[PDB]
Amino acid sequence: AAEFMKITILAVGKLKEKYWKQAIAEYEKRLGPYTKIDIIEVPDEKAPENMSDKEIEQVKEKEGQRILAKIKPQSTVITLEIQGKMLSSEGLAQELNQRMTQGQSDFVFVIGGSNGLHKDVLQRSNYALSFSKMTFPHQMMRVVLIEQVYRAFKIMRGEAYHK
Amino acid sequence: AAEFMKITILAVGKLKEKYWKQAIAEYEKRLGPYTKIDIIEVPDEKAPENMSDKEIEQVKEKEGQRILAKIKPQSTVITLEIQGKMLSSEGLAQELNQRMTQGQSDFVFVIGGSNGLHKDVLQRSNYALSFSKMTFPHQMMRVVLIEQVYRAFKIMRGEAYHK
Ligand SMILES: C[S@@+](CC[C@H](N)C(=O)[O-])C[C@H]1O[C@@H](n2cnc3c(N)ncnc32)[C@H](O)[C@@H]1O
Ligand SMILES: C[S@@+](CC[C@H](N)C(=O)[O-])C[C@H]1O[C@@H](n2cnc3c(N)ncnc32)[C@H](O)[C@@H]1O
Repeated sequence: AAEFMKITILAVGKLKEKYWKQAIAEYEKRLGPYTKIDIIEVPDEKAPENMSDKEIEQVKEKEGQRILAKIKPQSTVITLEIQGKMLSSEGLAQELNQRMTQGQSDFVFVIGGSNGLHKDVLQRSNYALSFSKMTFPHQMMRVVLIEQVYRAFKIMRGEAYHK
Repeated sequence: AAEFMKITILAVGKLKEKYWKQAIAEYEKRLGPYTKIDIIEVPDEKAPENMSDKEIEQVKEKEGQRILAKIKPQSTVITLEIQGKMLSSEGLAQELNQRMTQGQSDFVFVIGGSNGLHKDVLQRSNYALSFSKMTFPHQMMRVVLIEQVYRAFKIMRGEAYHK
């Protein structure tokens, strides 16, 4: 218990709108006293409309190589996958708290680019996490995720906010 | 087919952050050419932390009376409920398109305040829609919803955006 948790949001591409940036800064600020959190962005390939199957795969492969070069073998990797496992807000806090009680302290949340994640990234994942059956765009998704991490930490500390 | 669809987002409370306001204005602008959309806000009760069961109920009842006074008997009411039915993005477009083909053109999406929705509002609902098992705060939820309505209309028109 001599260590605070470490949360990394590892995402593909930069945010393009000032309002998403402002939302993320506010949740980073709110999460500051509870965990070290940092956001790491890696280059996104250009994503035209209707590319071939081949081209989609190559985009995911290039982005995947960048994502994997930023991940250490000992980190607990949680990949955001539409078709991953669904958890309630109390369920996400339970899963992180359980892993923390088990000694895990370095969590890396991974967000794919517009075409999703390469099989090698999905294979390295220690937990596939779905936020919904719906498809969220990657910029907004980053905000939704950090707000939910904020929520999970309030629940874990048993502090008011989740109504 | 002499009419465009009408989308109303009926929510409790005003937005407090300029960045959520900016996000909503951008999606309203993008949706403009495809549907009439408008956002109607009704007063939110104060929501302290840990109120009694009784007090929570009374908050939902007051907000519910305001919400129901803005709803017409012929509108198709879709209530956002964490425990409602889950749909994928293609599923939400299918449900709206199906209803439109059946003659429905006035859709009212309802977002509760921090404590959720009163039973009378939930009873008037023609469809309980869940966006996730997780709990989203009401301000962010409004953004997530309008982005998804934007997405459903692009899918329904068979126009690129959903990758
Ligand atoms: C536009 S989405 C991916 C669409 C792609 N067709 C797929 O099937 O993954 C971009 C990234 O955002 C994240 N994301 C979007 N919606 C999500 C959801 N409902 N649950 C978990 N992650 C989601 C995922 O990490 C995804 O790689
Ligand atoms: C903080 S939430 C409600 C929490 C309350 N304990 C409940 O059980 O409804 C405020 C409003 O946002 C909307 N909302 C939040 N998360 C949602 C989700 N995952 N799916 C559908 N609606 C949601 C709902 O309309 C809800 O009334």
